[PDB]
Amino acid sequence: TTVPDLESDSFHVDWYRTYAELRETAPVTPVRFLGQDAWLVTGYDEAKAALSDLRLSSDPKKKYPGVEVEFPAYLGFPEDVRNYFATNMGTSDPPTHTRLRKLVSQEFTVRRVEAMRPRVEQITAELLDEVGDSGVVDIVDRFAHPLPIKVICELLGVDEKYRGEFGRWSSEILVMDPERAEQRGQAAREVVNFILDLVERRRTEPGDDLLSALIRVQDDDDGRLSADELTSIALVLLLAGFEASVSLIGIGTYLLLTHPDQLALVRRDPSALPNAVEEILRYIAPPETTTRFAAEEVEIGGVAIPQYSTVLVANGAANRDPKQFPDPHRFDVTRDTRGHLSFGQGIHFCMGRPLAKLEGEVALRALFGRFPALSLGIDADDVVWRRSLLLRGIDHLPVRLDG
Ligand code: HEM
Ligand SMILES: CC[C@H]1OC(=O)[C@H](C)[C@@H](O)[C@H](C)[C@@H](O)[C@@H](C)C[C@@H](C)C(=O)[C@H](C)[C@@H](O)[C@H]1C
Repeated sequence: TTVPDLESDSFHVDWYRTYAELRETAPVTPVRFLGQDAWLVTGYDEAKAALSDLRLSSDPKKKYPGVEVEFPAYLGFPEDVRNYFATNMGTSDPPTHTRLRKLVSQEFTVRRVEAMRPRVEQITAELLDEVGDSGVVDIVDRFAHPLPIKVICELLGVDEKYRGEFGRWSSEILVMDPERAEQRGQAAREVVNFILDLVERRRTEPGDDLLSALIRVQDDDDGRLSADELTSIALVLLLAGFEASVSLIGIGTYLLLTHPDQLALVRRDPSALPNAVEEILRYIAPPETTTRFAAEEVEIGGVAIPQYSTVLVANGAANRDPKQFPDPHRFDVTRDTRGHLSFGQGIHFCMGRPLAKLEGEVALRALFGRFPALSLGIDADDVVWRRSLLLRGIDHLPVRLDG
């Protein structure tokens, strides 16, 4: 009768109740978004199956007869910039995906991540010393946002260039508004230009950073990264290396602030902080939806998805599927969070999980341990949520440091 429109307010206002209504009617249903027809998967079993079914491609660069592949996430991106945004593991199918991921894994290791633990502790300490001891402060602008950025910039050796402006480009990209399509494509071109200069700069002056190491990495069978592969990987690692963590920290702070019972338990038992981060991810997944393209007709949950269809897997909705997580709408730092889809599932499983968990744990521990009277600076129902199916988050969050 009525095909949902992902641009309506139903998907940005108490939107989880809207997901629950669709899932109950059909975990796989037709929808409209950005002017195109698509399928939305809101069931946990359906979502898991989808992400595991390789007939559902992750590569937007592939050409098929008489069809125009259009991933929403690239709204307003010129052809060349899109290619720069999509020649990396997250936008590649095996066997290309397999080799790109292996070459990067050789340098982006748990070892390199763990070695940054002290640095992350220090950056976190410094940002907190600067907020003061009292009054109202935007915890996002003064903490949640800068922390992940400083960490990713040091990992990739980013210093010069618009080190404070790319944050501005990244923001416009997180929103997909048909109106601001041109401004979105222009910001994307700016990030590309920025990466090209960075890579060229690093080739000229090597260091011990992750970028320098990827430029030299090579395997006997797999070989090495091409100039374009190298550029695109740097680009995504830079953007995805911090945006999602900013969401994790902001949303995590908000959640603990509105659930004293859960916060008390964390302050009491510190060894329980790791699972709290996991529940924060399950409750409100930053990457609410992930995109796939049907290279062949595929059946999901008894529903035949026609070949050449765009498929939107609602990771966020799946994490709220009652059949998988009982009392889904309840934030519980003590619940079993195994199987959530916030880090993905299958061959594209999120490579930054170790870094993300590190940043989340260190940040929330330092924040609440430094301010025992920390409280929200505004009414809970007045917090403004980012309008993005791509990456959910809180852009502004007033907190009272001394209660
Ligand atoms: C709270 C933080 C994070 C969340 C929730 C998150 C979530 C995800 C998800 C859902 C996927 C799979 C997407 C798909 O299947 O298409 C993914 C993939 C990936 N993530 Fe993360 N991520 C986070 C942080 C990071 C960080 C810190 C980095 C990098 C420093 C990173 C790098 C990647 C990469 C490279 C992939 C592509 C993996 C592949 O295609 O093989 N992520 N992430
Ligand atoms: C503009 C489109 C791109 O988005 C972004 O880079 C966003 C800023 C990130 O927050 C995304 C959402 C990530 O956090 C991860 C979930 C997925 C990421 C690692 C990919 O590989 C994926 C192909 C991605 O690059 C694109 C969707």
